[PDB]
Amino acid sequence: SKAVIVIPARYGSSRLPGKPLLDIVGKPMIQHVYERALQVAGVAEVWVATDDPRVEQAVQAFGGKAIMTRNDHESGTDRLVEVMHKVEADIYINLQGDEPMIRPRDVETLLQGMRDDPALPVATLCHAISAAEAAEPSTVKVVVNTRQDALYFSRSPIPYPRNAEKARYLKHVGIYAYRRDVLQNYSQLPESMPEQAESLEQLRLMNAGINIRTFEVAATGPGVDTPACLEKVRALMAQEL
Amino acid sequence: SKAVIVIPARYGSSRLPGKPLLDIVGKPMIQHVYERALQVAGVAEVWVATDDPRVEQAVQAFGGKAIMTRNDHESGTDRLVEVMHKVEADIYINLQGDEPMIRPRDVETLLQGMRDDPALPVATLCHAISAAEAAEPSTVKVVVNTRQDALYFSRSPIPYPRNAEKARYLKHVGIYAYRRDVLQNYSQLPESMPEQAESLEQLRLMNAGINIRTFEVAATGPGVDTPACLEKVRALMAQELAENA
Repeated sequence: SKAVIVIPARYGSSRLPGKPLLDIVGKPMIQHVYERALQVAGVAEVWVATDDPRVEQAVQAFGGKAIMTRNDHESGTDRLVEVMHKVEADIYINLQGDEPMIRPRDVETLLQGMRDDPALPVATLCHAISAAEAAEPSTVKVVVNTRQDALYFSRSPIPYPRNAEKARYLKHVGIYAYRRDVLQNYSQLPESMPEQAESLEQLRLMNAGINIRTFEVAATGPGVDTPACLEKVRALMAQEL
Repeated sequence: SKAVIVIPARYGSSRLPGKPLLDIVGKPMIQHVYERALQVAGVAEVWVATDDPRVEQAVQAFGGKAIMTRNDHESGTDRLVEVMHKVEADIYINLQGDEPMIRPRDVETLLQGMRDDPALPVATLCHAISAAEAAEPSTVKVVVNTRQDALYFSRSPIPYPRNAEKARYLKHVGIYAYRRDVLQNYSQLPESMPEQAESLEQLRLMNAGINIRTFEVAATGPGVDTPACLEKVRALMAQELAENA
């Protein structure tokens, strides 16, 4: 069972052009993610999938592996499908190129889950959050069953707190592990009404009846999407030394 | 495949004491439901499950079948489990005793769905609603996949309207069809956190991985809960008797 980690690292960003190359305590952001990905046990290869020559050269400069992909992909999932054709593996793990504080252990929990159940098509992560945090539309909530399979993902606070003291909330952490057959069939899946309304791509999988198991980990570090988050992560990564 | 319809009809209610016995065009409410249930093709028997002798009596008075059940039942599904041990059937349909305007054709749609797929454990109904109606926590929303299987039921508006013009809402209609084996194994299922938080019994089934297929029908008639809507039903039911003359 061969697993590979793919890190989508597009150059562009509306608030932070050249995001993967931003310096964080002496190294470009993409290098931090790449180095942590290399510490994950059970992975055969780690690839940075980018759309810009500048990111590709930067990755090669530090000794990493990069693969050029199309600039017209709107989702990191479609970018992963392009890579699956070139890089053969049984399990593909998709890590965000803008989460330099990723814990290697969390990715191993995800991979273990896929290996423990060969019938599992997709796996992802989640962590507990307060009711106050669950009220925010920018935080994606997930509700799961006894086997930890996701019932639904939403920007609405679910479960609804009719009996507030009984509600427990989970935030979805956007890291995914996919079995190869899922990616081979991906392009044939139609967009779903819930996907379009919520603006959540993972709902395309659920619309088709593809199971997504969600493993719980401890609260994770923030991603870097705004210049404000960038300063926060820099300060956090600095004291972590 | 024998199917039976069970109508839970408990007397005691806070804002409407003796609700199933209320008069609508000269008949108790429970009688209107019973009479519509009899019009459903493919159903072998129709029963009223109650915990009160006044209701049992009222039912027998018009010639319907009543079965006394325990009053200590926490959930309406637990009441159906007790009936299941005594009344044999392959498929049990649970109709609400307070929706006199139920359309027989909708129950037939539900029954046909169960017969067309032998592996389906539970089926229920839903109809389209506007975004404004979906905002009320007293209305239960459901989101479904391509096979019409329910993904989740919630008092929260789902799907969340991030791109508002693309959202389409479905209201859950509380009529269920259960395969016998689901009811036999029901009492062993533990209550789930989403069920307790939302106060939605159907989430207990979803917690255990039991599939619930949800069939879409046209907007239903106003169920009787409040006296402002009771007069709407009285007027609507009366306008219906004059229309079918």
